[PDB]
Amino acid sequence: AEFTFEIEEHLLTLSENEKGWTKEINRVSFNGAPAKFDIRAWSPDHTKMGKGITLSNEEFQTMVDAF
Amino acid sequence: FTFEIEEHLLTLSENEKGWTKEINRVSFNGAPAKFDIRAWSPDHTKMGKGITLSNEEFQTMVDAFK
Repeated sequence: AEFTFEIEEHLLTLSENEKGWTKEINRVSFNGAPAKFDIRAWSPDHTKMGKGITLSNEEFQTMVDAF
Repeated sequence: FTFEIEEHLLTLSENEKGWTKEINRVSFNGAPAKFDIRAWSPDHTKMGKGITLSNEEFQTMVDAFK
């Protein structure tokens, strides 16, 4: 379909708000591509995805070697 | 809404259209700046999809991988 996604692995929860939504760092596949680092808000059951950013392994490593 | 990039911290990549994916400190609606990762047009007058992280959220993350 116009886009598909899958949380392959959960790495870290950064926070949660009053409504149960969580901000998370996961490994997520989009449109059947190899999973990538993904930072974004998720609903309690993870069926709605909020604003966020997807990072390639190279970028993510850059960020971590950066800071 | 209003917004200002108060500090440019890092560029993660750029595309053929000249747009960049960056980590900045960005103020929204007059609020204290927060960490912000998203795609910016070349002149930074248009942004793409991204997220904003509180100071405690960004620090939570950096600790976990290093």
